[PDB]
Amino acid sequence: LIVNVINGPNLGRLGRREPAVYGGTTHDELVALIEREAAELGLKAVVRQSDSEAQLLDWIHQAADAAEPVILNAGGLTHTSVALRDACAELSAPLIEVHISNVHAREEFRRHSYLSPIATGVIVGLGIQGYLLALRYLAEH
Amino acid sequence: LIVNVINGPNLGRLGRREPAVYGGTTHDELVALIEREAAELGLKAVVRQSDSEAQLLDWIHQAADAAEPVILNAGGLTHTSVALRDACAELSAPLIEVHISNVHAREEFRRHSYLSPIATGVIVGLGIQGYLLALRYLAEH
Amino acid sequence: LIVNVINGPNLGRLGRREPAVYGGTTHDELVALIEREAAELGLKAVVRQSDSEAQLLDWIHQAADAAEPVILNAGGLTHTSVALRDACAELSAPLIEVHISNVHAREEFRRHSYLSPIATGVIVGLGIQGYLLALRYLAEH
Amino acid sequence: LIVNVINGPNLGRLGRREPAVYGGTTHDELVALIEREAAELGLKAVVRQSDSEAQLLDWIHQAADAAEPVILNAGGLTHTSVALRDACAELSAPLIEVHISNVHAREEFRRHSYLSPIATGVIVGLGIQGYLLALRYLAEH
Amino acid sequence: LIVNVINGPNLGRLGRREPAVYGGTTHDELVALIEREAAELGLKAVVRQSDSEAQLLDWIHQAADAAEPVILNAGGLTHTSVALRDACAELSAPLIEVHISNVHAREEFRRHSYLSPIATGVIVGLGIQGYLLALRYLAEH
Amino acid sequence: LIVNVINGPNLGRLGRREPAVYGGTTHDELVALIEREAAELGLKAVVRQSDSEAQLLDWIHQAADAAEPVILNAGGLTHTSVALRDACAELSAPLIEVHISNVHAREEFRRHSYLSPIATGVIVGLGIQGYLLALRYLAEH
Amino acid sequence: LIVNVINGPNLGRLGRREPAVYGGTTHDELVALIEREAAELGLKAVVRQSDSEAQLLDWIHQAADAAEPVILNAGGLTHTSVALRDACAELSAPLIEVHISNVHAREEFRRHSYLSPIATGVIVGLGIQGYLLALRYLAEH
Amino acid sequence: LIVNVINGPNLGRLGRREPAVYGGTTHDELVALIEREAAELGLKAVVRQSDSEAQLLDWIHQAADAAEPVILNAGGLTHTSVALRDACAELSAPLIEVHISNVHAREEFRRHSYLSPIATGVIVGLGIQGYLLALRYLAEH
Amino acid sequence: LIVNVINGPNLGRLGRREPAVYGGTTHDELVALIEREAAELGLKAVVRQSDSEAQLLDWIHQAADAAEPVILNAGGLTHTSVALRDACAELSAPLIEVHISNVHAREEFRRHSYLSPIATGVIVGLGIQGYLLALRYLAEH
Amino acid sequence: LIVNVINGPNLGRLGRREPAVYGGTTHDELVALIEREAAELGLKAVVRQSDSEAQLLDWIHQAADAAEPVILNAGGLTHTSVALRDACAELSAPLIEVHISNVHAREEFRRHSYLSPIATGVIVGLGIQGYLLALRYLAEH
Amino acid sequence: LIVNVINGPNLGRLGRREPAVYGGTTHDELVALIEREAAELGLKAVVRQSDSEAQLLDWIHQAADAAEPVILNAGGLTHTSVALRDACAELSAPLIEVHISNVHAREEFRRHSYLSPIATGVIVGLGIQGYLLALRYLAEH
Amino acid sequence: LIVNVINGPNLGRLGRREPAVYGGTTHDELVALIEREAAELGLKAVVRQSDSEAQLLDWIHQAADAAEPVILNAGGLTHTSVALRDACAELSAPLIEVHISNVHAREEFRRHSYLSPIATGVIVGLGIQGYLLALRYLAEH
Ligand SMILES: O=C(c1ccccc1)c1cccc(C2=C[C@@](O)(C(=O)O)C[C@@H](O)[C@@H]2O)c1
Ligand SMILES: O=C(c1ccccc1)c1cccc(C2=C[C@@](O)(C(=O)O)C[C@@H](O)[C@@H]2O)c1
Ligand SMILES: O=C(c1ccccc1)c1cccc(C2=C[C@@](O)(C(=O)O)C[C@@H](O)[C@@H]2O)c1
Ligand SMILES: O=C(c1ccccc1)c1cccc(C2=C[C@@](O)(C(=O)O)C[C@@H](O)[C@@H]2O)c1
Ligand SMILES: O=C(c1ccccc1)c1cccc(C2=C[C@@](O)(C(=O)O)C[C@@H](O)[C@@H]2O)c1
Ligand SMILES: O=C(c1ccccc1)c1cccc(C2=C[C@@](O)(C(=O)O)C[C@@H](O)[C@@H]2O)c1
Ligand SMILES: O=C(c1ccccc1)c1cccc(C2=C[C@@](O)(C(=O)O)C[C@@H](O)[C@@H]2O)c1
Ligand SMILES: O=C(c1ccccc1)c1cccc(C2=C[C@@](O)(C(=O)O)C[C@@H](O)[C@@H]2O)c1
Ligand SMILES: O=C(c1ccccc1)c1cccc(C2=C[C@@](O)(C(=O)O)C[C@@H](O)[C@@H]2O)c1
Ligand SMILES: O=C(c1ccccc1)c1cccc(C2=C[C@@](O)(C(=O)O)C[C@@H](O)[C@@H]2O)c1
Ligand SMILES: O=C(c1ccccc1)c1cccc(C2=C[C@@](O)(C(=O)O)C[C@@H](O)[C@@H]2O)c1
Ligand SMILES: O=C(c1ccccc1)c1cccc(C2=C[C@@](O)(C(=O)O)C[C@@H](O)[C@@H]2O)c1
Repeated sequence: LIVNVINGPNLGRLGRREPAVYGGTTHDELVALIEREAAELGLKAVVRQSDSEAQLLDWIHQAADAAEPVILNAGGLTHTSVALRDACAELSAPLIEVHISNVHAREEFRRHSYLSPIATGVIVGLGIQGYLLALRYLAEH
Repeated sequence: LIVNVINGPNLGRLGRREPAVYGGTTHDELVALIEREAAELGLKAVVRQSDSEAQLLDWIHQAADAAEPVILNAGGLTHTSVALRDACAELSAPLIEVHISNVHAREEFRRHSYLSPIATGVIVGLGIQGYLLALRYLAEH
Repeated sequence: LIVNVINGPNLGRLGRREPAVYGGTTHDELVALIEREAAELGLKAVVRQSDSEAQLLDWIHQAADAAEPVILNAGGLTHTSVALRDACAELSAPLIEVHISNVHAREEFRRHSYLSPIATGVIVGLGIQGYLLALRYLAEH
Repeated sequence: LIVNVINGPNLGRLGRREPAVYGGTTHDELVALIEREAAELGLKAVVRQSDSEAQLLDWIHQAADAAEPVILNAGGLTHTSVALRDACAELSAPLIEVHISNVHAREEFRRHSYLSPIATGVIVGLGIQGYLLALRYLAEH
Repeated sequence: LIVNVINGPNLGRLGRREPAVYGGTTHDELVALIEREAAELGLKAVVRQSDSEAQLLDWIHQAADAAEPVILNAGGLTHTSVALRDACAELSAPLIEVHISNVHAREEFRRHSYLSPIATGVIVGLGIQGYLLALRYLAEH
Repeated sequence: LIVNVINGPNLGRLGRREPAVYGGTTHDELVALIEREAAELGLKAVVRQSDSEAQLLDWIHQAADAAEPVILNAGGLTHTSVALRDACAELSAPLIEVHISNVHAREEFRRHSYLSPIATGVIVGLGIQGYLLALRYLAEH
Repeated sequence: LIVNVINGPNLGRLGRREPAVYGGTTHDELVALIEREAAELGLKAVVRQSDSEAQLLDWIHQAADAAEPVILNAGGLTHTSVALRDACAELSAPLIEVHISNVHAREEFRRHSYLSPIATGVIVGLGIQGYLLALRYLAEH
Repeated sequence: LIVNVINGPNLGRLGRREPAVYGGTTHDELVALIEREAAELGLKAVVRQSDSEAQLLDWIHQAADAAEPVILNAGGLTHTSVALRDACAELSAPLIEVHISNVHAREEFRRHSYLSPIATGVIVGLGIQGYLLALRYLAEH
Repeated sequence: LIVNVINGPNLGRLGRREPAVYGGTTHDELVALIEREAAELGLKAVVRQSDSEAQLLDWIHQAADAAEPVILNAGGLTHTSVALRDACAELSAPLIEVHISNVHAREEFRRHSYLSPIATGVIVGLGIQGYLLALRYLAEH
Repeated sequence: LIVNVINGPNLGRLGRREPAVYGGTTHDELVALIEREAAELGLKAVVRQSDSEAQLLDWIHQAADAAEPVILNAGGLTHTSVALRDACAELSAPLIEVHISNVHAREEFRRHSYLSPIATGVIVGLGIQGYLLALRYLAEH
Repeated sequence: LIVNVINGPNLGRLGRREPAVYGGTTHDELVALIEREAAELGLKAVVRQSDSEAQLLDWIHQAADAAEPVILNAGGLTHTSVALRDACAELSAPLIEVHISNVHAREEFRRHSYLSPIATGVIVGLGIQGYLLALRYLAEH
Repeated sequence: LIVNVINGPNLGRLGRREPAVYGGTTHDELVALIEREAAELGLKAVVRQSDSEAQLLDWIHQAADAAEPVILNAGGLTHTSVALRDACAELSAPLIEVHISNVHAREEFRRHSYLSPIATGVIVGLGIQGYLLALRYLAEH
């Protein structure tokens, strides 16, 4: 049983340079945390990241064809992309929206999300652990 | 530590209506799962519901005093009450807002929350499990 | 059959202050008028008023359980309470929204109603007689 | 002892189409149903329908001129016409706005009425019986 | 079968603007062009124009009753009339909204339309040919 | 040297109600005052009234054709009719929006005009005399 | 009987750049024009211009003290100054708002006036002749 | 000469957290401070607080029945409660709304008050003293 | 201690007009009443009024150099001036906003103030005693 | 000769998911279909699809360079890309905006398009035939 | 060639408070620097500052008669004055808008400018040197 | 010092069309100009362009890692991309925003920037030379 964890724009740079606001864990450390929780829960996590929206669409397309669940942090594209939402509307397995930071306590534009109205649910502001809590939801389907 | 699980108005009527949106689990059955799960997490859950504001604020006053964390599902009051936001403002230990349903997939009015801005984080649309996923978060702050 | 007539905040003060707007009948005389009209229609009208939200939710709960009709005039809460709206969402029998003043003739905030969209119907500004017309609609289903 | 009942655009076609919205009754069937109830109340009821605004304003002037109460379902014009409002603001006797369907639970544009702030009162969503209920209000004024 | 082409207020005046917007063909030319083209697709086109909404409702009501397709250019009514839309909604064959100008390059008020949501489709900005294309669409039912 | 004075809906009933806002002059009196004034300015006025949009459409269409100027008091169609604006937009000769009451000092809805932006100029709040002040402007031009 | 005619900021510089929009007439010429015209109406116009809001309010104070009428073209202040509105609100004789150009067919912001709800009437888009028309209104009271 | 000092939700906890924005003073210190000034000014001060909208409404009812004036700091309910407002509207002696914090310097939502438009006057951001400054006002009616 | 009392545009007219709104006290009498109270509270009050924004700024700059407190009634400029706002933001000593009238019971636009979010606090609607209440607060810093 | 057909995000997966909207033809089959119709019109269609914004931009550049007309269905990019619109504005030959679904009959955000204001025309909701009607318009203009 | 540098309100207090974004130079030294660079650029720069709106518009008038160009930091009046905006619209020579601080990273109300839409361009956030870079643009014409 | 000059989508087409809202110069020439100018300043300019959001993010990433400043003209992305802004918030050297045309004199949507709130400063409407003024500022640090 495969779960896709896809991260969009700028999340390769986690831990790097600044914040504070996202944690000091790096993308590589997070990939490794996700795989460890995955195994504990008896699932295979496939974790990916890109700064390219097209690449992101391809990734969601394969999840849709594979009937596979998706934990998604679209990053910036969350509040901006209809193309990405239109792709997610094709998933028939669950979709969990994830935000590292509590997006409801920041700039007002971070409060809109094309993803929320079609996701199974959303997790916001629980640190990197949010990913791990999502996985565990998926583990109970 | 102790953790207070506070349920807002109507939530006493759980799983008698619209099993599709709010679950088939009754309120008692919920007290059950949360308590057990908190035991497994090595915490002690105190799980209470009320149809009344004063009551709610009072319970939140106590958690403040005790410097204990709160999982809050405030029901309809999530969307209307500054009194409750202000009581939750006192808390020095983490606050986690929960909603069984995906509020972003429903009436527009349900997408404004007074708590999201001052909560540590927010779990929406993952059903009943959302309470337990809040617990696991708290188990390591 | 039983027909609940539920009056929300301040409506107990019915009679003192500003007739013209909400007419010269006291609350006690209103109860009398209602039960009378109901009797001549074939119904038993239980008539109740409360300044307390929790109280009003409880009575809706009871009506919901019992599957009886409800005629509601929530006063202030019409414009502000989501908790109350949801409690009425439980009801499987008709729910008539009633206001004595024409709320469309007055301040802007009185023109918004959280109950209107889930009501079977709405009667506004036809004085205390607005209640009696609701009874009559119910007598014929 | 005369009451006027005026239906606007499209109400010629009382279904014809649809169900829980609008009648299963026809316009003729309504005219006669009104006159029955009217007669029963000791009132001559004058029921008229037009798809012409111009023609509706003219009926309204005559009611204005004779100081007779008016029951008005302006259909689409409710939400749109200032001219129809201006004509009605001339009525010295009572004006009751009736909508068959519950307009507050439909598209957003239906939730506005140029008539409501100047009507005596407003009945919404009680079906065809809403005309009859407006008749006995006037029976008492 | 038969196609109804319906033209609203001011469309009689086609040919007194010149220039961009509406073009130099006139309404008589238009009926001839539409009639030739249609019988060349093997349909018969009944093309009608009126400055009066009540007249336009009537002709819709007819199509509703006879179950014919309507190609509609509502002129200024497009932006203002709940009445027209409600009439159009009754139609059971295709309904195609047509605008000669690009209503999207013009005044903001012209950007809005009560017809679009309930139509099969909308052709805009393609000049006169727009009518002819909508016929061709109708040629494949 | 013809001037067209066109009076939209409800203006046929001037005189009786609200003489402190529209004057206590009837329409028949307004006709005489205008004619007598255009006479003395050496113009000929044609003063027409109608409650029908289609009828007004026609009268505007006619001045468009005769290149004759229009003083228009569209009454309630001022705030609602694009069809009306679009017909006036065809005039080559001057067009003057007239309003007897100070619309800016009244309901919010009365403050928007579809005519002002395409008009030569606009007179508001100067009573019946605003009609005659518009004649004087056109005489000087 | 003295009429006051106050011109706000930039109007000192009429004549140079435009018309249409503003005059080809200079402020000096306009003073003479008004003066000649008032004289053959039986009025003495006093005509003043100033870029200083202080200066302008002092003049409005003078006419409030003398109970004299005021024709006002306030320039940019028309859309911005509460201080100018409030000075004018003290006036017991009429106040006519005059704009040379049609403020309704230019930038959105020019369509809003702090002065209009408190004027007797407004005259817009009749060029300089707007001044003389206003005096004529005053001649009749 | 009795003056009622009524405090709303959470205000019982004054002085224990964020002492920089609300009192450094406790609720008891505040009752002491007020009765001292009440006495000093020749009044009686009755100071009650509550977390319950219903209890508060009850007290406004009492003052209203006794034509005693009210100083209200409704806290959270200031922004949310139409109920509370409607009860206050009933008072015949002065209503002075008080806030300890400067509500105009904080979250946007704190800048709406249902009480303000019905109050005699409002004191804000002057600390605990504001109550005492309100008393002196009442001592002069 | 010097306390500066600054009154803005149109304040030179207090007590000739709207005596229910702003009171029957003249500005001279207001000066003498403020000064008097100043002595009672052991301070000097320098009270000045100007219709001129520049003059008002120059005064506020001076209070800032001198590091003296300000009780400001800016009249009109309260809702419109960023210049004034920016001058008051330089005050190192307290700043109290005073309005005579209750600005929240009046026009919509009298609810906005550039001052309030930078004032120490605000007193509204308490009539002339409002300046004196501000004085007393200042007598404790 | 050369007409360009460009399809945006996700339209590679055409025919596959919601046939009732979108249709049952795959992309490959659309290409064939459009090349066929173009040949009968004496045209040559080049039909291209791509999830990448920059790729789509590159293609628009090429037709601008080549003065070729463009028929563009951008999917999600329709409502979000200024970049795409700006590319399209460079074009000198006609631009035709096509949407297979009626975009006015779904979520609100699908009702805004950055392309419509700069397009020659727009066809929406006429299924896959929209591409073909767009071709024929181009063959005639 | 001559160049006009015009500082509006509060700008005579440069260098007092604070650091950013104003930041450190007094207006005296500011004048000295500008004239320096200007000479180096081989220009003649006249640097004037005023708190008076009226005074400001005077200088703008002079510059327009001279056909000199203008660097303008209007301070508060950028956000509020249509008068200032209208006087700048007669400059035949270029008009550069300068802000010392970044208006976009500050309060919402600082983000609107009556000036921007009619300026040649706009320099923001680059501190005191922004004046300096604006000279350079003018240097190159 | 290295300074990165980053151009967004379509800027490759610079100077080829709509000269000069943007173009006289081409993109190649601009690189020439930026470089010569930079060298004369003792700076090294690296100038780069892309129509790809991801490709622009990547170059922003390289500037953050190298603590080099960025001059950015983001094209259409300026108004729409949160990914780009979030990437620019990592930067530790100055970020200057540059637009060739006056964005505030054009379509309403171009008056919005995700980049401005976080940029050191913004230069708009000074044509190509704005890049050169941004170089000069940086040379000052
Ligand atoms: O803004 C940065 C940044 C981080 C470190 C240093 C400098 C800037 C950044 C990077 C990646 C993702 C995200 C983002 C991540 C989120 O999706 C999240 O909270 O998980 C919220 C979303 O709105 C935002 O674009 C932000
Ligand atoms: O509206 C009902 C209802 C219940 C049973 C049958 C029919 C309606 C209801 C009841 C309790 C809580 C809640 C609510 C619970 C939520 O907090 C949630 O999804 O957990 C979302 C919140 O918006 C809502 O008031 C809703
Ligand atoms: O506001 C008063 C009041 C009483 C006495 C004197 C002055 C005002 C009051 C009291 C009870 C119910 C209600 C109300 C009742 C209504 O539901 C109604 O019309 O029945 C309309 C609703 O908007 C309002 O809150 C108002
Ligand atoms: O939509 C139709 C229709 C129904 C069957 C056949 C053809 C059209 C229709 C007709 C008359 C009135 C009305 C309408 C009537 C209402 O005034 C009403 O509820 O009575 C609400 C109002 O918003 C709507 O325009 C609708
Ligand atoms: O404004 C005129 C006019 C006519 C003849 C000469 C000069 C102007 C006019 C006439 C008919 C329809 C229309 C109109 C036609 C449209 O339906 C259309 O684009 O076909 C769009 C709509 O917004 C407008 O009312 C305009
Ligand atoms: O609303 C009435 C009415 C008349 C008498 C008694 C009661 C109401 C009415 C009648 C004719 C024209 C008008 C109107 C007249 C105006 O055009 C005008 O002031 O001339 C302003 C316009 O907004 C309104 O439709 C109103
Ligand atoms: O903006 C200019 C200008 C003049 C010549 C060349 C370029 C600009 C200007 C000057 C005087 C008065 C006025 C003004 C005068 C008006 O009051 C008017 O139309 O009378 C309308 C009002 O919105 C505007 O501020 C504008
Ligand atoms: O939010 C708190 C709090 C207390 C302690 C620690 C942290 C927050 C709180 C408590 C009582 C009243 C109030 C409030 C009281 C106010 O009425 C006031 O300033 O007096 C303004 C109003 O907007 C707010 O709800 C706030
Ligand atoms: O409009 C007059 C007036 C004066 C004397 C007689 C009649 C009217 C006026 C004068 C000074 C201040 C103010 C004003 C005073 C306020 O500052 C206030 O309520 O004190 C509110 C503010 O919005 C308004 O501009 C009004
Ligand atoms: O949203 C989906 C989807 C389809 C089936 C199943 C799940 C999602 C999707 C896919 C491709 C294009 C398009 C779209 C295509 C349209 O351009 C169109 O109607 O052609 C309208 C436009 O707003 C939308 O983005 C949507
Ligand atoms: O607000 C002050 C101040 C000075 C000291 C202490 C506190 C505030 C101030 C002074 C001069 C100009 C300016 C201003 C000038 C600006 O144009 C600018 O950035 O140059 C931005 C503009 O919005 C603001 O009004 C502000
Ligand atoms: O629209 C075109 C175009 C290109 C070539 C020929 C004709 C038009 C275009 C191209 C590049 C950048 C830009 C743009 C450039 C700006 O960033 C700018 O002025 O620097 C303003 C911004 O809003 C717009 O996206 C526009």
